[PDB]
Amino acid sequence: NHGRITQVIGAVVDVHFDEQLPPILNSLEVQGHTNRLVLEVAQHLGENTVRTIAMDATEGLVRGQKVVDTGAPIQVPVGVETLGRIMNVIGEPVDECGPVPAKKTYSIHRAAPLFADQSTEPGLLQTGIKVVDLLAPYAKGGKIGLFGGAGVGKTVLIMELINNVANKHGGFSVFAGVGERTREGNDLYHEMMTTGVIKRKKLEDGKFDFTGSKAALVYGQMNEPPGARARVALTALSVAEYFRDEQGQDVLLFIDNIYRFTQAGSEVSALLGRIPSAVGYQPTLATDLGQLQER
Amino acid sequence: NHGRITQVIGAVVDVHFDEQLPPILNSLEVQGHTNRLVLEVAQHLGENTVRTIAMDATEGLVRGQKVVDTGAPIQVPVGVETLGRIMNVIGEPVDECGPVPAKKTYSIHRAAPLFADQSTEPGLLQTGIKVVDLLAPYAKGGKIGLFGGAGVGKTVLIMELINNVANKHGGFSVFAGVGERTREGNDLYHEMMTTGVIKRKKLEDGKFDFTGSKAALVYGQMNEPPGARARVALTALSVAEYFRDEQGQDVLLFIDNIYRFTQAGSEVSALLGRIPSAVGYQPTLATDLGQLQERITTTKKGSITSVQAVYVPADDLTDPAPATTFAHLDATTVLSRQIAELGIYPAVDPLDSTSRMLAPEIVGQEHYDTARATQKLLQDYKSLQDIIAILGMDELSEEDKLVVSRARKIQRFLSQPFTVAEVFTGKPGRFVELPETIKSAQTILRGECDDLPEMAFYMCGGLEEVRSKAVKMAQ
Amino acid sequence: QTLEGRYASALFRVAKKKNQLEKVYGDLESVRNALKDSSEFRLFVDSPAVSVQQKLDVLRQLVNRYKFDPLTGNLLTTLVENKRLPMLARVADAFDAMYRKEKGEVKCLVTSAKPLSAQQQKEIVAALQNRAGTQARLIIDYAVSPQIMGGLVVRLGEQVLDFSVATRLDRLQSQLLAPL
Amino acid sequence: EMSRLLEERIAGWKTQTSTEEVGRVVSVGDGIARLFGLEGVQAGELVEFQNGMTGMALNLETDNVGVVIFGDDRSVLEGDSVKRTGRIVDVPIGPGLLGRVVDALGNPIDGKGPIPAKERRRVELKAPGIIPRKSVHEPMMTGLKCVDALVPVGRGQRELIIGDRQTGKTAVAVDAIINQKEINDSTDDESKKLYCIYVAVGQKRSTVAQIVKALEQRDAMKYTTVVAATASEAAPLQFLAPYSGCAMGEWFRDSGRHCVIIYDDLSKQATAYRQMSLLLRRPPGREAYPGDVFYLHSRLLERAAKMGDKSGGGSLTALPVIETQAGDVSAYIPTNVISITDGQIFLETELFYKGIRPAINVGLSVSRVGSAAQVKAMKQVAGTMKLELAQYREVAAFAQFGSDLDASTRQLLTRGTALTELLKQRQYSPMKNSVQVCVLYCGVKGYLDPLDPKEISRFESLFIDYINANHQDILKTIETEKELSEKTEAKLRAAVDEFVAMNEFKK
Amino acid sequence: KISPSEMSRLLEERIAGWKTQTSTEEVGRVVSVGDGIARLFGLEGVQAGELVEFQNGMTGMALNLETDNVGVVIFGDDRSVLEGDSVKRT
Amino acid sequence: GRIVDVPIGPGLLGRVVDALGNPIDGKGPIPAKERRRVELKAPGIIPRKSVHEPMMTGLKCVDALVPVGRGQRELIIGDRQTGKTAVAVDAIINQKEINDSTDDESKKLYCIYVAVGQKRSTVAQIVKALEQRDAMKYTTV
Repeated sequence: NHGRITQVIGAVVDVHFDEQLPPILNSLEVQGHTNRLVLEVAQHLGENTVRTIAMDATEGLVRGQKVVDTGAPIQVPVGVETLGRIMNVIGEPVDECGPVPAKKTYSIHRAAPLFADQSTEPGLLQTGIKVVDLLAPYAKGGKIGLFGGAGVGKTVLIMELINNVANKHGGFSVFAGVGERTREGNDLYHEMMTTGVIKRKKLEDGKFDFTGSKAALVYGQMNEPPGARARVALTALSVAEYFRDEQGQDVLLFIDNIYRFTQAGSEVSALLGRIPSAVGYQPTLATDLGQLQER
Repeated sequence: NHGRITQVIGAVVDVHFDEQLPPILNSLEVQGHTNRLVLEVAQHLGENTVRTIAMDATEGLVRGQKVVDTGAPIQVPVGVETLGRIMNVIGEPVDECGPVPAKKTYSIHRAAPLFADQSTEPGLLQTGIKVVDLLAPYAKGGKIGLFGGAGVGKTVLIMELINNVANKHGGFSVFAGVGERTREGNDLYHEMMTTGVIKRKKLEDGKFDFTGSKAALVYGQMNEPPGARARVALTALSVAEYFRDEQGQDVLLFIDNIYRFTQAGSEVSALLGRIPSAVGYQPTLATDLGQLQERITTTKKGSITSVQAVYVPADDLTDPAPATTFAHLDATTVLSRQIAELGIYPAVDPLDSTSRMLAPEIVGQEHYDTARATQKLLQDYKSLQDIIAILGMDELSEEDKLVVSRARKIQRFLSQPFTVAEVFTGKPGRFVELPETIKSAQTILRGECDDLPEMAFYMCGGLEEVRSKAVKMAQ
Repeated sequence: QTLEGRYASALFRVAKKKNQLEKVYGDLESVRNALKDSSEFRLFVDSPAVSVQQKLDVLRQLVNRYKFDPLTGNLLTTLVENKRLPMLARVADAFDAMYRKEKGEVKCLVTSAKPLSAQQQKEIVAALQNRAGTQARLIIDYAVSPQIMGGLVVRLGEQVLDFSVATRLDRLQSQLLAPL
Repeated sequence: EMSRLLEERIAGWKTQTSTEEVGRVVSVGDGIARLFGLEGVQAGELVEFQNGMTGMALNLETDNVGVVIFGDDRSVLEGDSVKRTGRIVDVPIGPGLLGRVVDALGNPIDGKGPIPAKERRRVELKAPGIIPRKSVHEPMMTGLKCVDALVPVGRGQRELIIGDRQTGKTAVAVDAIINQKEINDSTDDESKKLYCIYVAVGQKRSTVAQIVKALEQRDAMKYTTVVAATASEAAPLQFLAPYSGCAMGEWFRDSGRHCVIIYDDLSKQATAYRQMSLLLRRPPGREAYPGDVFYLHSRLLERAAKMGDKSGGGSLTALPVIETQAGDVSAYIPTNVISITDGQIFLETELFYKGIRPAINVGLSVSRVGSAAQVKAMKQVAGTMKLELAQYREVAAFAQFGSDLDASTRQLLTRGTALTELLKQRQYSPMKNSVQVCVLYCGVKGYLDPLDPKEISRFESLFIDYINANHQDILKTIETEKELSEKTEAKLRAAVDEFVAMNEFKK
Repeated sequence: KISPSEMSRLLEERIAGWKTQTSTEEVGRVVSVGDGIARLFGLEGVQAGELVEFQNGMTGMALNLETDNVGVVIFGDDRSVLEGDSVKRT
Repeated sequence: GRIVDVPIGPGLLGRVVDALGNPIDGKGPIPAKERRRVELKAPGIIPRKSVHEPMMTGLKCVDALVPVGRGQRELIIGDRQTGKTAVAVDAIINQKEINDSTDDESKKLYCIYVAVGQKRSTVAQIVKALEQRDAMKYTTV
């Protein structure tokens, strides 16, 4: 489809189509300026008009500017080529090493596993750490809270968990940075390249050869607007569901903070005009956390 | 007059009349419906449009259904035939015993009695309960309030007051249930049929003969819409106003969870299009209550004694609903959870409790002085709670230790096992007269019971029981 | 004042200025009668399944296929551009109720049952000497609450002369229940 | 008059006239939809969209119609056509749901086939009244010692399981479900059999799968059905699922059968109602909850009832569950439900971290029904147990001075500690009523005071096996008479003496 | 509730068939003023975050583009601006 | 055309009236000829003077430690059932001796009791307490 912008209110873009409106959560690409802008539908309003949340900044936009409908939600690439790479919410790389030459793409909004396709037998996860395997045993398909900042050895705990799960369980891993500091992301990337979690070997022509690595990265930077930081964890979650479903592996998924996920959801709801709940949080809090965590 | 439904929103119905409109508060009957759906007009909106509140569920209504105006507000029957009988808000009996063969019907909505037609004569009630007989005497022909949260013993206190007053009353009585449990409603019905307050007799031809009954019943419970919860107290008040206006008799009126009368308005005004107040309540939170309370008043014709149970959400007594309700009462009894957690029942806070019939010009000076000394003692004990919690009783002096001892003793002595609690307590009931309570309080304050223990005052009534229990505990 | 009031005032003004009054005058009656008789033009106006282009096309076809001025066509195009087509009937009522006004008013009027040509003549001539508006095209109606005495509304809003039996009766009663 | 013009130009005008049974979407968002048309639609009516999605006709405005979508807002587009099903929101009932997990609307998810259909009882029906109702006069065997003794649950009751997270609520529920197996298999008479319904609201799907697996393991799905509305599911389905379970139980209530529904999360239902209200722009209140939350919960809980002799005699209990935050029961939702229920079963994190499991406190837990929901054999023992535990709770403030205190106080402390260690139980290990009576008789007759606390576990186990090996006649006599006569009491004392003789313990 | 296009000076043109929409995307007319905010009709083509200039030399930033109007924040007081003034894009 | 107004005079003394001057005692109409507008402009800075005369409240702690003058605006703030109305009723009752022992209207103190939100039972009790002490010939309600 092809539509036109009718008004712009910060990160809230209202778009008009002539026929065959796009569904909600679908992606729209703006045409007529650099810094490729993607808009995720969120609400229908009538008069063949829809409302969309922008993944990037809206400065320099014009009413009547043309918009294309991709016909499906934000589609992230998946594969073993995403190992060792970094990716943003729209799947693009921000590591300055080339495009992701993947043979597949998955939507970030996927239905959770049904009641039948679910394992009733719980089982631990053999990490290789003594205090962990003794007093706080992990589990497969589990969700582990990690209360701790810096000065404690958290990044090293992360890298050790990644390396041991890759060695023993043969499963890859993913790290999602939900509104993280950019210097912290750079430090983590360099620590991975040092510790061998990432293998960025130069080639003769000038390309890179990301050989057998142990972690993909998905960063929604703090400078990014609300709408990305809320749809980043879904990107990383689809990247992990690819390994789970097809390759048949037991993978990990590290999340730098879930409170910034909640902040972003609350912001997006305030922009869209939803009445906030008790302490300012959105009224779709438990629902969104469940849409995320039940996968 | 015929009208059409144009719009439906939950417990609200927008109707359109062609020729002539109905006034406000008028009743409308929906025809194309299974049950007898009744709508009470509340507002006018223009375009010959009317807004109404439904006394039953709106599931099944259609934009286009037909509605008939009755020309008058809701009409409830009155007489001695309502006695010994249950009646919902629209007067329809749900006792499964036949129709109500009453001659006259009164409107649910009536203007309050004027200023000149009032008589504030000070009387007292014999409740048999020590705490209220001593520190919060109940006023014959006045309003009484039982404020409390959930699980503090309002229903039990009302049942005890029923047992100790209505059976020993002689006149008539009424009970309204506004969003209370049907279980306890059936329990009250069966206890009344047991105790003779309701005298049902089955004739050979299937008819019934309630002659001899001394209590009416009005029940709009939790299984009802807000429109059927915000109009039940008015029905009960009409039923009592018939008695205390024409028959001239003195009546009692027990009401359970009047708070629902506001809760319904809270779950209705949003649909009626009104702006919310602080905590979502209405701007009419005071007038909608005063128009109900001012109908309750002793006059030159008869008298209504009233006993209202007032919920307190989240244990917050600063809520607008109880804050407004406090201004309309002649006697008060505020129950607390901190005292119920100590196993004391009734969990009455004698400091938040108060009354207007405590002055020495009504009760004697010995009663007044005993009550004020007990209040002083309990306040002096409350003033040491912090230092006792942090440091301990050892830091205190000897006068303060004596005060703490007597305060704990009189706390445990102000506890009574009721008869209706025998089902979950086992211990038999203890009616207590006023002079025995006063003598016991005088002795405990003087110091004629410091030798006894502290757990000897728990659930004993008078002092002879306390001394017998101390004797038996000495072994 | 209101939206339809604004559009009606604009149309009244412009038709008093440039084109004519009688053309648009006849147009408003024909449009209202088509709305109230066809029973599908109303749904065509209210339904949102109809695209703006189909709406404008059908409106221009009605323009060509009927006696129609450009001012009313621009009015309809404006109401479509601003999503105010459902306000057609309302606009027509406002244009008939200040107004439709230089030449001759249309008024509502009620009886009990069929009156006679004689008292009909008397009614119209009395209302004409009262109005002093040389053109009056009225309505007849039957509502029997006002028993038989002739109540009506000469359509300008602030004159509903309630010459009735039951109304005068009730007003008098409520007056003479006064104290002393 | 002019319809030829519209038929010629619009090219399909004649079909869009009948707006009484077919409508068109206008707006979508936040689980709400607006339709133009459907003038003959009933309020609360079920509505079917284009792509199989369904909804409830909630609000009937003057022109538009406001609809709630039982699903996600991606299978519904502006422009989609909408039909009438012609019936109020309804769900299937009867035999056929037993042993079946289903969604809020009776649609199965475990992948075993479709479900048969009765006339599809409605969902938001009205509760019964006062005359057909009846007082509670028979028990509901839960299989827990502390519950069956001190906090008895009746047949026709509404008792609340309230406590902070990770305290053993679902464990109590599943034990109550599992204990009915022997009673149902041993009877073959639906007047005495007890079915069940388990409603999951906002619960983790893996947890629901594990529960279903443990029930299929222990053969506890012949007489249970499950209604799942999990966190991934939309908010309307969590709002419904309790009402769907209650509609499924009304068949047992009205057919003379007996049942028990377990809403494992009502706070999530209230959260979803708050969500739907705030997305419908309704005015918030205390903790942002609207005023229709009391009505919301009471509509659901007032259906639990014991029908009378002339209404068949059936019953429907109810065990609603609530999670608290730091044990606060002075909040809004706990107090709203305590003002609706007929009891309270409290659970603490202190006793659950210490080791007492089930962590059922006894001073805060109450029950209005009480002894009327017990048998005489269990009355005669649980009375003494409750009294002794009250004494122990009273005199436990000065337990460190037990040497300084009299022998009476030390005896009270010993008996209370023995009883407290006797009320403990394992997970997925209920107990029969006769066995409970025997064990509590052993406890309240001083046979455990000298015995060490830690031994009381194996003591109990051995004793149970003993009375399941030799004294089956005693067990059947107790289950039949429902009374501890002097003869059975003497037999039991003889058996206890023979056990203490034949067995060695630390003391 | 009325739109700036629905005021009773433009509809006298639209009803009269006037098609003087040759007023470019650069120029607009003030509709409302207050508290450092202005609301314009026109400038279909102005960018968000763009500067605009009033009759009296002052300037402002266009922030809230809307379907019927444009919201502008002023770099100064409101005494200079009055309804009916003209605004041009820089 | 009338702005909302109320009657004034000595005809109100001894009488009980609603917000608009309509009596509710049930004994006769209000004999007053001059009316006054409800909402008015307060007097300015020039037509005023300092407070120098006392207002005998009848109590001891008030009259000693928290004195009250003629021309003051003093708040009585507290909780429910603390003795708020009683202070005012004692202030009203203390004036009957001061008024009986004179015929100088410049020295007599008249009183007005505005009861907002109260119940008619309470207002009747207050009127009864004042009539029992002859403290209504210089008050109105």
